[PDB]
Amino acid sequence: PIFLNVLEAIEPGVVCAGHDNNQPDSFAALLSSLNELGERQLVHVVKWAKALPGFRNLHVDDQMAVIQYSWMGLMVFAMGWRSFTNVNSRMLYFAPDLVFNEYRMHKSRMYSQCVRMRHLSQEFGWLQITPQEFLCMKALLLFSIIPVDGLKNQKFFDELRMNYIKELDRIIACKRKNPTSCSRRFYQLTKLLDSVQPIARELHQFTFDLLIKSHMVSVDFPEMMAEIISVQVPKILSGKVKPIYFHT
Ligand SMILES: Cc1c(N2C(=O)[C@@H]3[C@H](O)CCN3C2=O)ccc(C#N)c1Cl
Repeated sequence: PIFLNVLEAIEPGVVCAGHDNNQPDSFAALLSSLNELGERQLVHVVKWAKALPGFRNLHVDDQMAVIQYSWMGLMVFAMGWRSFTNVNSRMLYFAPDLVFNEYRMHKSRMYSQCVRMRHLSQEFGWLQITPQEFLCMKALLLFSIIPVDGLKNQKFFDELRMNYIKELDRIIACKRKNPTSCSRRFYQLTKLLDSVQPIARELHQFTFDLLIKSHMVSVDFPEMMAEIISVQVPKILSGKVKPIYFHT
């Protein structure tokens, strides 16, 4: 398949967080690094998204927005998958140097949101998600959140999102599936995508509050990341931009 050649051909590489595992595990130590990973992962997502099939049909002022609104979720999705394939959903494999043990889950103060992220990671296993299904879902994921008043050129956006929903269905369907089998895996796969949204929302809020009190707690925020968290994220939380759920 052509569409799959590119998806796999573009899948990023091992991005390291550049954490100092030697020094102890302070809350600040963790997040100042998580944030740094955010930053690093952000860049790759841009190069990934931009080199996506038909991605350039979007309006210039829509390409950037689509990516920034969707980066947490995307970072979450892939991260869940790394965890799965690597530590087998036992811990959260943020990066090779930033792997989360139960201790870290609690020291980051994100224990719970992490329970959630690890939960999603387990679905790849439980549901037996396929690398081909993962890649397709990840891509669609990007086209899963937009402003209520629509983008600059909504028509291109939706057209693009339609072609993606179909690539997903084209992959899930091509084996022992038929009727109840096809109209069951699609429900779950789309049910799995919807779940990343709630998690991203809670991560958004955490990060956002974290940026405001930033100094009070001595947590590091990169130029790039901080902007998004102050300009695009507020827009999500206030309601200006909302996710796109297949269900409910
Ligand atoms: C989710 C997340 C974050 N992440 C974020 O970007 C926000 C802020 O960094 C604060 C908490 N939170 C995170 O852990 C950073 C990097 C990666 C990767 N790889 C992921 Cl999956």
